[PDB]
Amino acid sequence: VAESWCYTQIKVVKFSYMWTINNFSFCREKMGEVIKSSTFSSGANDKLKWCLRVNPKGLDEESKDYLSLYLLLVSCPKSEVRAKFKFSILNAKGEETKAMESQRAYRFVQGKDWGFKKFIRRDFLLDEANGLLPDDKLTLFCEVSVVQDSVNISGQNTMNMVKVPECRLADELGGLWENSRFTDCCLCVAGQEFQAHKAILAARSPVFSAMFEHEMEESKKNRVEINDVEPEVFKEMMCFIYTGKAPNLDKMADDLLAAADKYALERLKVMCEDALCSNLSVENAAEILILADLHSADQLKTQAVDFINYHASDVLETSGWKSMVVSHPHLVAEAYRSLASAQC
Amino acid sequence: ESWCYTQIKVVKFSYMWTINNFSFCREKMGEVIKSSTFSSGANDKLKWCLRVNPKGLDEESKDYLSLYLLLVSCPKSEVRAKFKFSILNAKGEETKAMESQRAYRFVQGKDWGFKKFIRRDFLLDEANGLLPDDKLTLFCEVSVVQDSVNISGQNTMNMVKVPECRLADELGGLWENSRFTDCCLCVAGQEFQAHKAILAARSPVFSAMFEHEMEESKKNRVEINDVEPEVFKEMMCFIYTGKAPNLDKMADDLLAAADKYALERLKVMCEDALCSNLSVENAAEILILADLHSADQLKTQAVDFINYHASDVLETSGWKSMVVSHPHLVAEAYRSLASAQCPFL
Repeated sequence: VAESWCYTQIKVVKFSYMWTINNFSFCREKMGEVIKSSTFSSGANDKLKWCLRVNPKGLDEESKDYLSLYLLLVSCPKSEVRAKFKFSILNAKGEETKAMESQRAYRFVQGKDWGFKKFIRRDFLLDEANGLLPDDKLTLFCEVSVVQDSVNISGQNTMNMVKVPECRLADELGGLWENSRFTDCCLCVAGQEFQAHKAILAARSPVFSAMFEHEMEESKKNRVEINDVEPEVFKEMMCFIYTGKAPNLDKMADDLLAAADKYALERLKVMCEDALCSNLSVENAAEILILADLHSADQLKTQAVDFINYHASDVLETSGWKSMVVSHPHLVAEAYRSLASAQC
Repeated sequence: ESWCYTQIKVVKFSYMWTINNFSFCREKMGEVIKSSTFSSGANDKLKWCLRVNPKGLDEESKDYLSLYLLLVSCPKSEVRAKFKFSILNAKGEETKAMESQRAYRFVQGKDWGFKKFIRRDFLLDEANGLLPDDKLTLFCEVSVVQDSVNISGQNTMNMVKVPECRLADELGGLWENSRFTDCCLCVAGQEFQAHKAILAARSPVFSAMFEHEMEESKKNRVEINDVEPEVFKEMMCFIYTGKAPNLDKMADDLLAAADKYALERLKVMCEDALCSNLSVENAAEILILADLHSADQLKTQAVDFINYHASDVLETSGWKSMVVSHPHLVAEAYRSLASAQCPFL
């Protein structure tokens, strides 16, 4: 259509960081006394490593009541990266109030430091009315807008007279679930029949595959007793194994998490954790944490521990956390180790 | 997300010095009184002291009292420290004592402070409340900050992340491991192993012969001649891995195999690969191949190409060969040209 298909797209690598300057009022390192920061990367590969360079009274004798803020790029692969940086003035509630942004995009190379002379006023920082030093602690927010800005597309704008169906590996196999043909044997669980065959589970489930050849299929292929789960969970297990997807996730995650942990289905376990991660709440933390511990869903243990760290003020007095305390010592011990050693 | 932390360790401690009979403490003329050392805060690491000159060591100190602080011991030559002193608020006095407006480096065996504080008679004046029981009580605050270590924090935590999909992963592993060798197919000498359900699902034509209750005998002596073993290996690779990297130079045989097995997607991708294969010299060959394989899309593309390049396509002898061999193609082409070109004589 219209011959060309000009669709030049701008790639924006946006990512933010917040600062925590401890009792900056009497830190008092002036006139070139170097101060650095913790280096950070965008996360998508480790290419940019930055470090802060700030003089409370900016270098040279002209910025007496003013700060010289500078971002220094320690090193990056030679690509002539162009990026934009912005900051602001912070308040008690951790929200930017006075925000100043770079007028243009600066060309970044290794050893090149970019910044604004006279970034912010010293007395305004020290102005008690502005409230920029809550409990004498100064903080700052930095939002990056690194742009690669390198994409070339030529052609094709094909008319595409015919439509090509995608690969039908899933629906062809999954659609055989309800129809239930070519099933060599039967399968009943919890006294309920879900008719299915074993070879496909062998191909699609290593646990059964190893456990298949070990002296069951010779005799007990017709009937295998599975009682860890319920039929409503086993049907979703079978649908996920066949198709690879389980849209019915949230309402029955934890039981299916146990089902996955039985067979070590890693994708299934992590999608259970996804379903549970968004369900984190003050009254739900304890049961989620013991659930993660019991099935060794390590990540969900980590997020639940961090949620307990950030909501110890109220989760402690919930009945759930008292149940966790009285029932399990080691869980409280681990939460304590993670909240004292790591935070503190 | 940084939580940059950037902790600065600052140690504040105090040492309350009180003297009896302060009126008599001007005893050793302009010289100095040596106090008792002390340590506190960080596990008594540092020893500190201070001394007072009630009468001036030098001429300038004769005017005002000089309480000039001394360092006893320190592990490092550089010790950035703040010093502030005042009275211990017997009556109301939290003022009248100066402050150190700048942080000075403290080094082993060295002393630092100031000397111009208050007149001696004014100090001894009880009207200022500076002789409680002929005693002077001091409120010194020493704040020593160690240059920052302790930067970092990171805060690199975005959701929970997901490992890659295992749908295609399990296909490749079972093929390479050569496990569950449930059948052996001998075709063109070469031996090929595979499973039943996957072959039945992907190829309905394979399932059709095996759906008639005779599979145990058919698998052992499966008759496969129409498709060469290399194309069979390519078909297995496409089914399991999901890719056909070498499809460009073997599209035609793979296309015929897809036609035989009714693999619609395989036929479509073979046609797409062959779509970017037309040239001025073999256009007739691609056209007749598409017509033989009932490739409607490729046939229409070849017809459009011929309509575009008739100024040169008809020059080649392939057109005459097609005319002589298959006249009905010429008949329908003439019908299409006449029907399309309604105007003109």
